[PDB]
Amino acid sequence: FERDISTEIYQAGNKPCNGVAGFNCYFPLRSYSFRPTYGVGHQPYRVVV
Amino acid sequence: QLVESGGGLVKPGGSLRLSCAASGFSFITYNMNWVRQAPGKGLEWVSSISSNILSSTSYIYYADSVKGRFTISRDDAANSLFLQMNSLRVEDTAQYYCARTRSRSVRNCTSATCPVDAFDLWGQGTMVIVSSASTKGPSVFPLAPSSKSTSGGTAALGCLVKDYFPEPVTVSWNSGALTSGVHTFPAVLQSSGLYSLSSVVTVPSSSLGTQTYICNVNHKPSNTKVDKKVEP
Amino acid sequence: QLVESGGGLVKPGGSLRLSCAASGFSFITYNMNWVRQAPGKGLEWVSSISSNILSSTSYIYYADSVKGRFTISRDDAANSLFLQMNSLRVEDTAQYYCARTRSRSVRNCTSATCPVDAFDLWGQGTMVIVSSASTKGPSVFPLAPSSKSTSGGTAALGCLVKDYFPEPVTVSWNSGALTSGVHTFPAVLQSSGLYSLSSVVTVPSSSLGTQTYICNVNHKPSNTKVDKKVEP
Amino acid sequence: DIVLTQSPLSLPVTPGEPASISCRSSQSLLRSNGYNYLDWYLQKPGQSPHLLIYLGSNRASGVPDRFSGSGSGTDFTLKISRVEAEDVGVYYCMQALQTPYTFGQGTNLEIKRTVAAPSVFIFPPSDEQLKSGTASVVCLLNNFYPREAKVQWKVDNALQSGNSQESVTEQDSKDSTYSLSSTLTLSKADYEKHKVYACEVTHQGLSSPVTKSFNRGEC
Amino acid sequence: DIVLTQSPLSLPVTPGEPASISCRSSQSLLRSNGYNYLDWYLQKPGQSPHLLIYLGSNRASGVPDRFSGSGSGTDFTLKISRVEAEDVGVYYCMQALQTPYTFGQGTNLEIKRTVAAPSVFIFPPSDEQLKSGTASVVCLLNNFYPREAKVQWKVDNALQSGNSQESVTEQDSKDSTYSLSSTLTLSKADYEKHKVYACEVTHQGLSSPVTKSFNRGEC
Repeated sequence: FERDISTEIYQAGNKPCNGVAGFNCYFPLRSYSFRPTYGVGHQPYRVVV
Repeated sequence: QLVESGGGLVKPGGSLRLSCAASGFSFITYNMNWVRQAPGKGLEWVSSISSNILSSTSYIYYADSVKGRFTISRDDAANSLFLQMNSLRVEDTAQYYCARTRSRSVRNCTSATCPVDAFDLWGQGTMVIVSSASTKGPSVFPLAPSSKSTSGGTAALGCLVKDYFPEPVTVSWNSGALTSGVHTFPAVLQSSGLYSLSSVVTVPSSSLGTQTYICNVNHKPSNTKVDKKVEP
Repeated sequence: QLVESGGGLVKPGGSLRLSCAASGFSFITYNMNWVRQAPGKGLEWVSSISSNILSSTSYIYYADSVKGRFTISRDDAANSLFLQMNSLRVEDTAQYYCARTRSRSVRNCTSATCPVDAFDLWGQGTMVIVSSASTKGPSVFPLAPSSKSTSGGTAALGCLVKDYFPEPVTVSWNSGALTSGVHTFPAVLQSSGLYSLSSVVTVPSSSLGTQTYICNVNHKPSNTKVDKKVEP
Repeated sequence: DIVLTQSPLSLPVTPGEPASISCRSSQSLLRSNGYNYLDWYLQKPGQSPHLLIYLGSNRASGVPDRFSGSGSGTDFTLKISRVEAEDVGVYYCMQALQTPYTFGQGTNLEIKRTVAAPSVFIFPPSDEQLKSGTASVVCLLNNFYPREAKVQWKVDNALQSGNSQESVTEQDSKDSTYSLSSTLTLSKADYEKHKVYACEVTHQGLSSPVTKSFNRGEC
Repeated sequence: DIVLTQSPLSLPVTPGEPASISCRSSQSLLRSNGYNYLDWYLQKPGQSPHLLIYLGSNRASGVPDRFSGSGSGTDFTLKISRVEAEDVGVYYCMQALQTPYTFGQGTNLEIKRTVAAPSVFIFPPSDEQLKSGTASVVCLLNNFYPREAKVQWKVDNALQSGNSQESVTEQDSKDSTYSLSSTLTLSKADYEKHKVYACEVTHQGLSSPVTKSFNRGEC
């Protein structure tokens, strides 16, 4: 029941990443991909709790 | 960036509407910018934008002239970045690249100066002109063949395109039947602002009297199709 | 349905054993059934069985042929369903699906007629043959390339796999290094029961005399591995 | 029993326009309390069929909104807004009575996509194949569309029947162009008695059939 | 603002030989973080620029391993192991600071092919254009390398300036041969008052400059 808006660079390797996305550092967020011809396993699902 | 709109003749006291479009991509979480370029070597960064998801949008980086006369806005609902201006003092030729920064995270950034990582999504398709002259129908003239150079049995002939404001298609020879020796050269802007083109082709002189050589000029904005036959 | 068990050669006078295998699913509370298909156009329903959770009586549902030479049985303890044929009068090939009726309740159904809702859990994996009891190793013949069709400088060469049984044979060009232009046609049924295949690859003729193209043919039931080189 | 025929069993359709298929029921299915007893099926060739619409006109099993069916009485049809490359699959019609469920015949669903010119290849029998006493010549069609065609074998300007077999792959994922290979096998005695061998390819996009000829004696 | 000029000319690069371009920054970098902050770009003319080396000494955006930047402080450089025909384009070094982003001048790194003698061409104006009051005569060079050449229009042993224009094409995909066309636009009142018109071509690959002279009024 907590939301954390922390869109910073994830440090995976031992090399620090301060503002630069290196080989060992990746953004935690990745985008969606929606097409009308997609199947059941790729269709959007609007979820409310 | 795949296709972008905007462009045409605008008075110096007028305004331009710039918009760059793309396909399915992370438009929200990336920082975009506008860069203009001179016809010679050298670009010039003209505008930039921030991202609302990372932080607030009150970190826009401006120069002096583009703070005085330019502004940049984002729709925040689709894949479209908008650049707007009101005054034009000296802005003749530019490209307005819709590039983006390779930085999905914002750190140690103020409203004055902070580093960016890289640019890899340059876009092209926005041409700007200021001259109030409208389009003009091109003039096609046939250039007489001559047996010059070191080949007596071969002649060089061509066609000349004159008095046209927008660039037409490449001058096909004999409706594209002949491809060997066909050369089309880029146009150059004259004193009146209307470009000039020359297209040449080399054919043996033994077939000069038996083969017909016609140059085809098609002009997209003026919808003019001219086919001129070259004769000695 | 996840996987299936069975598939082989059985004499018409012998006994046939077909079954369905399942996984995490509400298998016991539904009415599973079998669906068979012919190589010609048109499917047909072959068998059906309900569950004892609905009621004590089973509500067996059969057609003429199956009522004559078919029977069904439910384990009612695990995720399986058994179908047994004591005699095979005329049955050449059958997919023998494990479809699931989408009707969790039974109502207005007698021993003669009963409505069915739909099927949504179709599954493949069973293939029955009444062919000969022995298999034969494949024969691979190199096909001479011919530079006639497509590009003039491109010649199509291939390995002709002939006289093999059953269908599954695998062909690879340069051990998987050559994949562009590789095409493999499916097996065809001959009058003698043996199968044929053609698999070719289009390569340029400039590198035909230098680059070597070797096809690899493997037959897993016959345990035959053939590495054939194709030369003009 | 019941007969369920597909009147539009063969129809070429391109993406962009709707297509319709009809099935007829011999017996009346009006005995229903608001739930029409008929459902449609889709059979993708190669792995498994699929269910689109169950009894009545409703939605189930995550079927896309493009497929839609309707009908009441002795009239049934299927409505598609626009077909795609993933819609390659025949259809069947079935009702919800008559416990011996006899499925009717199916359609073909040959998409009328833009015509691709066939690439006619010839494969004369090799010497090593000729040592075995059986000579087989293969006429190959590479990247041809539509899938329907007519491949005929001519030997000394005489049509050959009962000795040719055809095999075709599925729709590709890059150019979606079909490819068919015709295998014509004959004995050595029947092969040495003639010299002129050719294959004729008839195509929808070809105004006239193409014939590729070859003679025995060359490599 | 940081003063930044790379090479405001064309730098000849022979194939198979490494080429290096250097720039110096008036202000020290690395003030924001320990990583070096400068991006290398390659802009081939006509379609779009391409990124090669981002900040630091790393690789991204599918850059070939031939490109390799190096240097720190007020000493920056590149290194290409093998140049190609696709390597033609202007280069820029760009530091990630100084928000008033001034840019440098591009460097042309075209492949230095073998020298070829130009095919000088002269095209006299047509009568249809002559009757319109504007006379245009062009001087065309064909199959020449390198691109640099001094082309001027001489009328009766007098230099003409301000009435000529230059047009140059891109690299050829067959033999990498350029084509230079020099267009001289003039009015008739200044055209029929003269008799002798000629074009001069000065090229480094020629032992002596070539000059073709013609007289107006002759077909």
